[PDB]
Amino acid sequence: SDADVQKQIKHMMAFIEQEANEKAEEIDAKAEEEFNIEKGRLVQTQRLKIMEYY
Amino acid sequence: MIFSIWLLAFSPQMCEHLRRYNIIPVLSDILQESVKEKVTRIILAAFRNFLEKSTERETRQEYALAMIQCKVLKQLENLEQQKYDDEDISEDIKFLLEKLGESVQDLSSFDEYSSELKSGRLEWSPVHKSEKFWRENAVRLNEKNYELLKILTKLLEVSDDPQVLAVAAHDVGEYVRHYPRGKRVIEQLGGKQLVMNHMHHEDQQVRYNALLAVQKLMVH
Repeated sequence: SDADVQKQIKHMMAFIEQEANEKAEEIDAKAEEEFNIEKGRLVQTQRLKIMEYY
Repeated sequence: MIFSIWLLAFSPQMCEHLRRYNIIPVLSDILQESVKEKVTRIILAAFRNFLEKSTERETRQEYALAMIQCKVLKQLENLEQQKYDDEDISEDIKFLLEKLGESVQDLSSFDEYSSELKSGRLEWSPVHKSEKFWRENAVRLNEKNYELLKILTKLLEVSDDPQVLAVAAHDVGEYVRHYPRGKRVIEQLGGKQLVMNHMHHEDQQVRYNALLAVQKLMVH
């Protein structure tokens, strides 16, 4: 019983740490993706308005 | 004695006040335990006086609902099917069946769970056990300034019954499962501490439901 509950608690701890590492991996990836998207859209929009004014 | 209660119930002002004696359960017990013609009639008379003389709508609803928490309406249908020769039985049965025919709709809500909490009758009941309730309503544990959470927390704090404790841990498990912000609310109320202590409860049913609640609380 109670040592095997502690084994299950250790499996739960491993799942918690693993899925926390996956959430860090996902959010760090989606940060760099949305940096590429937002920078690219923002420069390309303003650059093209300047191009027509001149 | 129920004739004495029927006579007490003649005044609206008495019906507003008589609620604190918890009298509807003892009449409802005798209404199941004693089919005697006189006893049947004077309970129907007492119940009709309590409900019909309640000019306060809250008090009228409360007498109709207390009879429905005692499930009197089903026994009134049993007594409608039973042979009685008296109109003062028959017509007061049909009166109460109509009025309790309101409050049966109130109770037979998910609020059969609300009443099980309010009365402290926590059990492995169909409304505790069924997913549909939580899946459609789990957020409601925050109602009436967190009253249902406060009840479950108090029961997990001071109940002696491992069924109540395990049922309450299951209720917390499904609350967090079906309402994600409920995790934050249990964490803000500190109710988790009770569940984490009951991991070492003397009952394996409590320890299992406590672990299962800890799983549903901490594991995705």
